[PDB]
Amino acid sequence: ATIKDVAKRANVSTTTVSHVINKTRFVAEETRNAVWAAIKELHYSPSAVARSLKVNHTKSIGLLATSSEAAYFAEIIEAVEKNCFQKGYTLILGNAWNNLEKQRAYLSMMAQKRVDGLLVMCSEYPEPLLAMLEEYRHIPMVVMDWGEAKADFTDAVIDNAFEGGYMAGRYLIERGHREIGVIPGPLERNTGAGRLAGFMKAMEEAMIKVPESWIVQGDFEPESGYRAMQQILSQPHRPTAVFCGGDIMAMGALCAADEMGLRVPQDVSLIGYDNVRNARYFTPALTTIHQPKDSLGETAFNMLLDRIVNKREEPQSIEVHPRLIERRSVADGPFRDYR
Amino acid sequence: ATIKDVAKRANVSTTTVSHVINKTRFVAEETRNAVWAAIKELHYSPSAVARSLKVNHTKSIGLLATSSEAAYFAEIIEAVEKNCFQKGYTLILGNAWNNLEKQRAYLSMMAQKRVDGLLVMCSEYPEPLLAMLEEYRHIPMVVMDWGEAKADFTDAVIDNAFEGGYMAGRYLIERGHREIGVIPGPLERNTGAGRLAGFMKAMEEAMIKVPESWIVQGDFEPESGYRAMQQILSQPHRPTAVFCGGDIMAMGALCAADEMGLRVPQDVSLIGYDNVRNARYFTPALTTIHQPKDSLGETAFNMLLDRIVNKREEPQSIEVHPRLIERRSVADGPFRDYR
DNA sequence: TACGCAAACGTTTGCGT
DNA sequence: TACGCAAACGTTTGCGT
Ligand code: HPA
Ligand code: HPA
Repeated sequence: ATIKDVAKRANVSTTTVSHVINKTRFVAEETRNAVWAAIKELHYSPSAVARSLKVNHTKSIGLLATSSEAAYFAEIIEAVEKNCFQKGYTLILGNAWNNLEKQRAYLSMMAQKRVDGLLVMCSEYPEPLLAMLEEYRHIPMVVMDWGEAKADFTDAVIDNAFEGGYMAGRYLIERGHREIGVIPGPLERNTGAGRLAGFMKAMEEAMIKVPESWIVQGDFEPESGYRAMQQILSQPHRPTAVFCGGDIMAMGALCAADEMGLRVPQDVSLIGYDNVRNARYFTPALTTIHQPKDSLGETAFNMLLDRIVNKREEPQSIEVHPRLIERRSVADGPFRDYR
Repeated sequence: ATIKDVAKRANVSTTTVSHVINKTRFVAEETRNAVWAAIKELHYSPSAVARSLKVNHTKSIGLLATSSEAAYFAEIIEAVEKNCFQKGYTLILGNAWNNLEKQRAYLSMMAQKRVDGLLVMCSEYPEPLLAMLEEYRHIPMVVMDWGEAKADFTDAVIDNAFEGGYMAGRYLIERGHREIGVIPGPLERNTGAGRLAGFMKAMEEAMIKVPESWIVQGDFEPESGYRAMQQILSQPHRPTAVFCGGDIMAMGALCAADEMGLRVPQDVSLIGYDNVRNARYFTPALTTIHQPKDSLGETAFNMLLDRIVNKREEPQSIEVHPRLIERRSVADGPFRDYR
């Protein structure tokens, strides 16, 4: 039950039991064995609580997420978790659903549980949230979802969402389109506003004007893709191509088109963004901008461990890069031959 | 920094600080305030480690999962998490990927971290795993993925996967089909073998014989749905309808059909299972058996808390029930008018 | 050579007066 | 009335001899 119970069965001091258990000093074989034996019948399981109390670190990390079911998110989380495990850390998952109160709560429970570091993925960063976060500059942390380093008291991994938005637009332009519409994600997020603007730069470069009736705000959820695609194609004049800010929303856009009798890409070309695991099996196989979700995770974890173990003080930031994945949802547009 | 530092700034004993902080006894207003004030400048955050060491419970639960990205899983996890939070518990997520070693590791780290209870979702339960689990009968636990109560030392929530398999088959039969094929999930799992057998009972009842070339094993992953659908339709004689053991695999089956030029449901009818959040937005909107994922989570959490707080000793088991969701992937079969 | 003493980590709580 | 003493929870680790 307790180290004391073990030391006693083994007839050695607890100081000894602890040394064999942690190979922190040489112990006579025979001695070791005895301890192991006792450890065994006693069915001892050392208390990490006790230990952490003395050693001052819990070997545990907290993820302050937005939600965890959304494919995008879910893929990152599973990555972060992979890393913790292989480096002996334990993951504490907390979804704040973009709720300040919730954020304030989890943040606290976390601090109380004395997590060695914090991985932050809150989507939106209002001042109040930015404020609560600084109050914990003491806990080592890294934000994995900004496009620029919003603050000095944290590490940051940046996705170059603007560059990707730009890649998306260029591709459409290079395929022959000039009448393009867009369904962006929330402008309050990096993956929302960022991708959009990247996209819009390329349009401007090509002197392509995007009429406002062709821009419909989504929320990364499929229903939102569904309604937007519908509002776009449900009009007199419709674009020949659509840039959809997120794969899952795109999936929604695909379904509406089909329900309206439109053909993809024969009638409308569709390009998404994220390259979630199932994008290839959408119907038709989705052409999209890939976000390195795995590296985003691993890179974030690593910066954390650094700050952790190597007691780093300076905020760091590391970029990651998106890349176009051609599938079958895009077709040449009316101006292809003219380039 | 420490309770001691607070008691001192406040000029009261720590016994006092602790009482205000936990409202465990009456404290003079003025006294309270002082403590709060100190608590404030000191920027104190009570140590849960310390506390748990004394009180003997961590207010934290461990989820020994298989993986967390798969839509099915991801939806359950997000539910379990919702429950922990509203009941003040902290969630420790651990994916064992159906690996014994991994299982043995997480199980241990968990025990060491002294989690108040364990939510188990390992998919497959080989004796060796069944064995490791009993070694921890001491920690309160519930398995959320068996179809029958595999053991006495745990609580269990059962999904009635056989009943659902049977619902799926019946529907096809009632729609006019007699040439049906099936892509089941791994037979080593409840959601695999269970659904299949439910399905097969209905066939037998209808004297429908399922030729072996029409049964293709999947693994819940879309690629597997893709290959299987392909092997099924890639043959001389093909069924008019397909029962697909999991939505995500179904999504794969949908894509292959389209790629082979087949029409759903015009050429082939397809019925899935799970009713994952995006099934409605598949193309076409997927007809499937719904698994109450939310209730599965909440129900499991609740049984745990019970055993926890009410120190229950007896293994319990609670059933949950699936229900058919008609969408647009099924059409009447050749024998409809003949019934 | 190989191991043990005892203090400390940060809290909570029975008995007090 | 309203608060404090001090022991304990389960470990780790400096100094020993
Ligand atoms: O905020 C988001 N939510 C879901 N999917 C996403 N893909 C990019 N950003 C997001
Ligand atoms: O084991 C499974 N994996 C993924 N999805 C599933 N849906 C039912 N069972 C499963």
